[PDB]
Amino acid sequence: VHHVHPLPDSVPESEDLFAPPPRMQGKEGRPKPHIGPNYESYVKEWAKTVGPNSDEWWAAKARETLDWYDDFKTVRAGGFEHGDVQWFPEGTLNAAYNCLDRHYYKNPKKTAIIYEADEPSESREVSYEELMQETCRVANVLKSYGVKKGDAVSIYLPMTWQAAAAFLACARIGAIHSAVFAGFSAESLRDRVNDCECKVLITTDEGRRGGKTIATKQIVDAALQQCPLVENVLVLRRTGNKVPMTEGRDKWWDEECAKMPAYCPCERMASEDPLFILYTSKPKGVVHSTAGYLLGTALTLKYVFDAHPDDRFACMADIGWITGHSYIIYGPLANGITTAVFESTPVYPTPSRYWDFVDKWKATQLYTAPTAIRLLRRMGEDHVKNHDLSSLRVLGSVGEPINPEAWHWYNDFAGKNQCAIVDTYWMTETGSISIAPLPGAISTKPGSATFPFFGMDVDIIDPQTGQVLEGNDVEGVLVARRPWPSIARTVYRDHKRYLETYMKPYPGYFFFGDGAARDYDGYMWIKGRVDDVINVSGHRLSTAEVESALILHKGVAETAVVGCADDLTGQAVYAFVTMKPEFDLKATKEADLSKELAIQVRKVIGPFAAPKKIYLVSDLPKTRSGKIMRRVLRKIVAGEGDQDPQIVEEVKQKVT
Ligand SMILES: CC(=O)OP(=O)(O)OC[C@H]1O[C@@H](n2cnc3c(N)ncnc32)[C@H](O)[C@@H]1O
Repeated sequence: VHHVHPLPDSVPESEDLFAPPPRMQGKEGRPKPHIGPNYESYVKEWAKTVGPNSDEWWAAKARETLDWYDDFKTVRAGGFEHGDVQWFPEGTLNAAYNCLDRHYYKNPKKTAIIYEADEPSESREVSYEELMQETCRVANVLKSYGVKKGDAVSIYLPMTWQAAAAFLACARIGAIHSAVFAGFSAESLRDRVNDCECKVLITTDEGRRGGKTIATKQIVDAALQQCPLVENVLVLRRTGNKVPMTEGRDKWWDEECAKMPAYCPCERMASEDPLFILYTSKPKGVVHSTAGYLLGTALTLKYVFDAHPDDRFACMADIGWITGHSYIIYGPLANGITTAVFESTPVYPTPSRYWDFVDKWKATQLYTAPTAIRLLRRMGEDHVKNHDLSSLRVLGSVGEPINPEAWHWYNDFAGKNQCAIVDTYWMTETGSISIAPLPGAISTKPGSATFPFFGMDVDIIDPQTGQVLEGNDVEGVLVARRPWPSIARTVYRDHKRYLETYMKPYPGYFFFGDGAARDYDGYMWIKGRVDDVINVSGHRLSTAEVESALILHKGVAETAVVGCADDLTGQAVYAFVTMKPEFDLKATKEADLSKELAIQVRKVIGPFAAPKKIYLVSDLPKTRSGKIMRRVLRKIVAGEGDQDPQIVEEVKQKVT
């Protein structure tokens, strides 16, 4: 009789525990896991990484994992209270040296980047030699513009391989890159370009994604009319179609680079020099420093994905997201392996694209978001069932709770029940993965992140008392007790917002902003955003709970639940429901559908959790990174409609 339940699943709990499969046991010729074979092997190593004697392990990992120009003396200092976190502060290094040069010197012809172009036939392999040469040319171009160590440089590039060169060119010279999702509006770009006070911007003439053109240079020209500090724009000729160019201000990437040497020295950076600003969707400029962030991405890539030297790591996200920062560029390249830069969408030209890609390149790990998974689940198993896919050993999911229904579709079809599924919980502000199974050690539960990564010591606080809940079978809000190497160091020029958002809600701790539970086995369950909890008559419902109930119903593709004021219950659950496209809405009475959905939620969660209203909609408002914008739904249901962008107009109409 447990207080904490797993996310609703149609599989009974007793048949729902997944030991590392043979591909993660060193069988069938696969590499032996770095950590394994059981929970105890994870604990035995994890315990070295937290607490009063963890400096020894961190100093050793720091020294074994990165090439340093100057050694460090102190392992860590500072803390949450004033936001003065420090790691390896006396050391010096360069992120570009660690992600390129050192691997170029060992095996220059090894592939750094699998460039999977929007059109499959234009894909190709980019070696470490080629990536480094292009990075050095661009660095030299930036130096020629007068960019100095510590200057900010904005990046508005789509998912072409040169995006990594632009990141690493900034890192190479100590410039602070600020990457913005290609396709963000001129207004969103202007706000982020203005906030970081950059003088140089790197972009493309046009982007291509899913057979559509992103008019990047045209968007840039609109933003720059309200960005008085930008003096130089470097324009990558991605499509070659005619775009406006401003004399003096704008230069073609290829023509600037052709004038420059193909080597450029590395600036020697202090461990705590800023490496980048990454605005989250007022715009919050999240700042990461250099050594701790790089170390955290290198270690998490290695251990969470059990990366080995010949691996071909395929993270399918966008470099505008922290996920692309940490697990397309920095993490994999720091480890010297091969990494995918995926330019297209999961369904272009067909929903078989991910799997055609895996079998073409023999990818050994695939990493994507629940939104993509549920998208492909909606599209039917014909596009996946007849692929090989046996080069994969680890399938990861990042960005939101993964409903057990989607977890199982991932495990059965993408993994053919032979891959480990790593559900990776973290945030832009954590730098690298915070809670995840180690795939060779941890028996997984559908929808659970399982146990904290090395250096992470997390706790559950009761938000109603402000006090920590000791033990297992407890739920509340997730906090961390101690800094870890890759935590964000500030919000750019707004340190007060940093302290107030993360350090002040529960003094002594870092506050993630997510509801969480630790079950009787000690497994962590991230249940959704705290802001998204719905309090019905005292019962605190999480989004992941109710949404996982609704998706147990045949035909349901995706849902989102938001609360709203109710005189009788305090708050009422309103559900927005997306059905598969072939589901006959005329042959099933809408009222009949919502009655069955209500009964379904009442069975697996309780009599109080049924939605007061259900809205059938064709899609849900989502961000570029695939987050469902529940805050948008909540505000429309609250009648505060004034406070795929076309999807908002549809919701506002169905609710009225
Ligand atoms: C990496 C990233 O997503 O960065 P970011 O864009 O900053 O979002 C952070 C928010 O995403 C949610 N989130 C991300 N991964 C999750 C997971 N595996 N399980 C449950 N929730 C997850 C949480 O709510 C986070 O607080």
